[PDB]
Amino acid sequence: QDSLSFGFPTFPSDQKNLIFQGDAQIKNNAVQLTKTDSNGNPVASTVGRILFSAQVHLWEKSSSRVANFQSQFSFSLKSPLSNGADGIAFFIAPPDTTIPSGSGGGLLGLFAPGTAQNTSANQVIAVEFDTFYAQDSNTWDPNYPHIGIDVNSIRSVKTVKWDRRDGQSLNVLVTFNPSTRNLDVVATYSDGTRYEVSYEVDVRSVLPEWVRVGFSAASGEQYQTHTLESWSFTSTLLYT
Amino acid sequence: QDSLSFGFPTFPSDQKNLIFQGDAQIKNNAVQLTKTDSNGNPVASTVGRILFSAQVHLWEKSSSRVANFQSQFSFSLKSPLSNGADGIAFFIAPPDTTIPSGSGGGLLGLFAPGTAQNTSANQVIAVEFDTFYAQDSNTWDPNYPHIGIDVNSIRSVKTVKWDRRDGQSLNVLVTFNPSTRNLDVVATYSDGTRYEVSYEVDVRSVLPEWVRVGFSAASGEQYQTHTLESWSFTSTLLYT
Ligand SMILES: OC[C@H]1O[C@H](O[C@@H]2[C@H](O)[C@@H](OC[C@H]3O[C@@H](O)[C@@H](O)[C@@H](O)[C@@H]3O)O[C@H](CO[C@H]3O[C@H](CO)[C@@H](O)[C@H](O)[C@@H]3O[C@H]3O[C@H](CO)[C@@H](O)[C@H](O)[C@@H]3O)[C@H]2O)[C@@H](O)[C@@H](O)[C@@H]1O
Ligand SMILES: [Ca+2]
Ligand SMILES: [Ca+2]
Ligand SMILES: [Mn+2]
Ligand SMILES: [Mn+2]
Repeated sequence: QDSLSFGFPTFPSDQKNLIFQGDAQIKNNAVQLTKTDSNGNPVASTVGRILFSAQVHLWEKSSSRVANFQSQFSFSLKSPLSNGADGIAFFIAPPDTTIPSGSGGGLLGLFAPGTAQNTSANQVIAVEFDTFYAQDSNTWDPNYPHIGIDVNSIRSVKTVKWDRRDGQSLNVLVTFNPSTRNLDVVATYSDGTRYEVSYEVDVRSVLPEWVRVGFSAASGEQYQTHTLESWSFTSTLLYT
Repeated sequence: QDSLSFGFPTFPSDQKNLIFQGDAQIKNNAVQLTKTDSNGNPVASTVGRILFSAQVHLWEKSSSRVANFQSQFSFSLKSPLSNGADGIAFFIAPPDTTIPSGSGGGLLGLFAPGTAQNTSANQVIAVEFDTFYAQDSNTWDPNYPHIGIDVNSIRSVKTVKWDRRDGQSLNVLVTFNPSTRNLDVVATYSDGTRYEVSYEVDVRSVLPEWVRVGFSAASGEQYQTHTLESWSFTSTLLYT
């Protein structure tokens, strides 16, 4: 289909169109990407991702069209620790994507250690909300919590300072305009605090024509819950 | 998802989200539900169907919600003969639905011979565009071409006389309003010739909460091409 759209105002336990990977699972009308104990408390060493089952037609070679898409979502992070890790990410990847071996912790369940920073060995675009930046383990991160745009590498092509607020929902709008090739990210807290970051990227030289969209999260030695509360997505092919 | 929407202005050959069953296949940016020979002509004894891969949440018991949906599509029938058979149908059925044994010809690939008229044995709602009605084989049909609403039986609960026009596209709009429970069908040829048939049906009593939507067509001894040219669909769960 040239256009596809779907919305999850909440996440009831009875799902049919979501592909669960790793420890991801639904609890209390929300997606808990990372594992939690019986008390609903976050645990270490966990990775989880979800993907919408239907494939998205991102671009079409034969007709010179590229999709205009928008992803609006809401999530909250919670941890009794002062340094909850590692973060959650909205990503776009080939349809057959699976959790890479050893992609836990700072790799956010998106990259394999061996090629995490090799832009030539990956095919993924992701917007990360990264809360762990210890300069000794996450050597690629700026020294502070941040929102980053990742293009085939865990080392963001760009970041902006971000404030982690325990138990508060962050509303995010990610959009791509094929005309300007601008990928824009706008995130806000309920008090109006706003964050914005934009990047120009030709998705055609990074991803195949058909892809799957979803979320990924992980916790290494430090942990926190990564709760996806809502998500709506829309995509339509346009001439360029 | 509470809401799902997709649109196929045309049908390029590289499909990812369509389930092809029987003889259905893509040709010339359109879906040929029934088999055709090399030079593109219709052949006898052929059944074919397609379903969108993502499951549609038709109703949710926990919230007492039912989806309002709208399916828009156009198709054309072509046949060297003037007695083209057997027809095309838009249908909604459980997710695991498959072509029943011996459902060719007048059964349109939707019902099994032994239970075609047993309502309590089927789970399907379909809008049929029936062009063959010989009373010896299709004993359940009115004596003329027609559009019918089928609820668990090949014997339509409601029909309207219809005119088959070889090689001309029929634009169809099917809508279900959960508030009134009316399933409305509006079909028109480009010259404005309009056909309307409606029926009140409580979908919760006929189909499971999650379903799949698609098209089915077949030809027995008599034949014609069943070309699905475009298809748009949208459903949203609502409180009544
Ligand atoms: O150095 C100060 C920082 O300490 C804390 O962070 C540590 C640190 O960055 C580094 O320390 C390595 C070792 O240090 C020793 O002193 C002991 O503390 C050892 O236990 C410790 O292993 O790395 C630590 C481990 O990093 C993992 O966890 C982080 C946070 O979740 C991830 O971002 C990393 O990617 C990494 O995860 C990987 O390894 C895990 C197993 O070790 C595995 O489970 C994952 O799947 C993944 O492969 C780190 O905790 C902390 O207090 C900082 O705030 C402080 O600045
Ligand atoms: Ca990090
Ligand atoms: Ca018939
Ligand atoms: Mn980062
Ligand atoms: Mn009939």
